Amino acid sequence: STSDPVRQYLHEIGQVPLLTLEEEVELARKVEEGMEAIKKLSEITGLDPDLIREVVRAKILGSARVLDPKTVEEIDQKLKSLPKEHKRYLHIAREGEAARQHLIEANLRLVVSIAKKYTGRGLSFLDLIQEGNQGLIRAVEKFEYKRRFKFSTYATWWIRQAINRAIADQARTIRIPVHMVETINKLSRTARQLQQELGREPTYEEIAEAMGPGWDAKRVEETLKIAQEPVSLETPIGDEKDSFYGDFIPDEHLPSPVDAATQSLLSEELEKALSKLSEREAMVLKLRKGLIDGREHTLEEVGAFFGVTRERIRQIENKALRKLKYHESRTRKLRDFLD
Amino acid sequence: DVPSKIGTLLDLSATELEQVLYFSKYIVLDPKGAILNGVPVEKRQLLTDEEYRELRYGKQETYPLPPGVDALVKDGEEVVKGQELAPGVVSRLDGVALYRFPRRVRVEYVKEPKDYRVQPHMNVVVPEGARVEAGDKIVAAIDPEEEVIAEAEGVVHLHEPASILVVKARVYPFEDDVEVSTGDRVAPGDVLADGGKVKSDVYGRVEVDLVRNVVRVVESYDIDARMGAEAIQQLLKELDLEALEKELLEEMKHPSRARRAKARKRLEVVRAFLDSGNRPEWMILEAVPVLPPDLRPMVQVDGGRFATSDLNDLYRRLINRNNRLKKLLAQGAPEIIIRNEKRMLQEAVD
DNA sequence: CTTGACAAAAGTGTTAAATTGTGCTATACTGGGAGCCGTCACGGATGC
DNA sequence: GCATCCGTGAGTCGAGGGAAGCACAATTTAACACTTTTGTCAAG
Repeated sequence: STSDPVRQYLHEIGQVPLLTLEEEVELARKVEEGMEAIKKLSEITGLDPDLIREVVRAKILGSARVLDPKTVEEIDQKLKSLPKEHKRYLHIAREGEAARQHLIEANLRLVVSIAKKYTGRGLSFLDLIQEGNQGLIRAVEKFEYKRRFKFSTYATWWIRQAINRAIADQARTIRIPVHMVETINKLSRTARQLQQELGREPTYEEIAEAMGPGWDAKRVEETLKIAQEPVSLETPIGDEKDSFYGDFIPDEHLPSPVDAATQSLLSEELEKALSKLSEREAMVLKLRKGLIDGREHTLEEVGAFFGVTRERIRQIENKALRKLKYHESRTRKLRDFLD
Repeated sequence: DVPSKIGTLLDLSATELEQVLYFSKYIVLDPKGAILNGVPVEKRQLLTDEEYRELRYGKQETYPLPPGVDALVKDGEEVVKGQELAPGVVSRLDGVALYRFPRRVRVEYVKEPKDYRVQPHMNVVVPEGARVEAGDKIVAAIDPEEEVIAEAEGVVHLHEPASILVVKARVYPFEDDVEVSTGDRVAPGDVLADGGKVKSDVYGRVEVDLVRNVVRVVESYDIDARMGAEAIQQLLKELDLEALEKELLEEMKHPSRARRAKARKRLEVVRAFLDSGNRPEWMILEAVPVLPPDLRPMVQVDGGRFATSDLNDLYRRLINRNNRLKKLLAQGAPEIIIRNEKRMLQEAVD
């Protein structure tokens, strides 16, 4: 179904026949042989094993895929110039990389069967499948056919591991580490078991005691507070679809017209108050309090500006500050701004 | 947005555009001398997935023989459509027939038709009808105890294949080193091995069989067909608006009113791009702008709870899918997995 | 305006403890699951 | 012509409505001294 992404994907993975026991072993053996062959090629030519694998992979995947091609072609010729005995490993590597793609493609039904059990936990069905596919790619690399265990036995561990980790890393707007997600899930499981046995919602003391040593009611409450999802700003309220959460949340960052006006009134009055001070005394206070550069200047830092000693500035500033106190008592024009 | 601006410039229907955009059909960009059902492939032709595999990788079908029964054909024999490969199965295509998993190897010693049973975890290491000197390995296996070797000189015969693989390809026997390796694409006259002695007689993908020491060139073409916006963007970058305008103007004089009406609608879009200075390929996004955070706030309510906008969720989905596609591309994932992620990424932007 | 000693505050390692990020598990497992009608009525625009 | 897909449908208010674990390497954070930098005190 074109309009249904899931049906379209299921149709595509249904075009690859399932591997038989004989077919699966041959593909796995070729993958293992190719990896070993690449190791020998690196030893023979001294090239990085990662570099050789990328070149071999690039040639198998063909020109339908976007290290630039010029370097890929150059190294490819260098491999093709090896002696006949050394050239064989290149043939084995090419067959190994081709087999790896087929082995991955034949097991895309396995990931779907696993991934259908993880829906409703924060990720959509197609997101779970893609995270499962990444686990399936890892299983192919690490799988060992010598042990004679079937592929689904070993690949199921990696497929579930990738799907479960993806939920822990992508299911919440505010990401919570993996260890904290494990604690949260365990805490929820413990509460549900206590809830079914007490016939009521357990208190934080019941849950803390159930969890084990190192757990108290205060920690249980903190974990529950941490595990709170944010609420959407577009959630409707009321039957009419004309009111939302965002319509009731004030903006408290930008100053209000009253706040801005009182800040300018305070600055205006202080400018007049500092006018009564001497030419230098007013400047010292405007520096020691950061009224010029925006940031406070230390006694020594101020002293360099006026070439006076540190102790002297502390004297004039203290004296200049005392005078401002005397004037205010005579007018009381500045006490309102202090709250 | 009906009628689509991208479709009008490219002359693609609403259904045609959606099929390519959401990875349902291929659009040809370079036929590379490809023939589909005997009709040469032309540019801008929509290819279904089945057609693309036929052209790009060739024809091959695998027929599973019943257990115990022995194939009536030999290993490496060309067959025609409808020919009986096994006593109960007849092929549907003409090509080389190859034994998949010979269950039993019947080596004839000279002094003795000794028979050996092959299991799923064992593989035959020598071709059919090969003189194996006493000591050479015949069937390899994980356990050296179960390894099968030849007591003395003989001829190995393969029997009881698990299945018969019919492939439409050309087989070129060789003796010395092969000039090509598996996965290479060659055209007629290309050297294959023996210093130019063996040459490709047809286009196809070359796969070298070490066991049979022959080179199989699977008949296929290096067609350039792509899906998604990467194909459409390629088409939009090649449009010559000046050239297109002249063609539309000439079609504006056609006696038919319906034909003249259609050309006017197309040429109105072309005129808009020519006069405005915009480029048609700018309708495909290569970078997605991200809104400033204060217009999609994540604010803390008075009670300590957090409130956020829906744009952050939509942005996160696009970033999560974009990053995953990058990881898959670096891992050399199969085309099915890459196509699904590309289709998901397209939907995340939508 | 200038020193000289003075204790506190701010700043610079150094290191152990929390915290977080990543890899791994081998019996065999191989194509989803929800929905579903007072389906809203009309006019415009397009594809035939 | 018919068949199909898309966008449109008054205003203000109001309360009310807010399902795995473990082992380990890495990284970040908090404690602890110990070392300059800053404000002070008393003088001259």
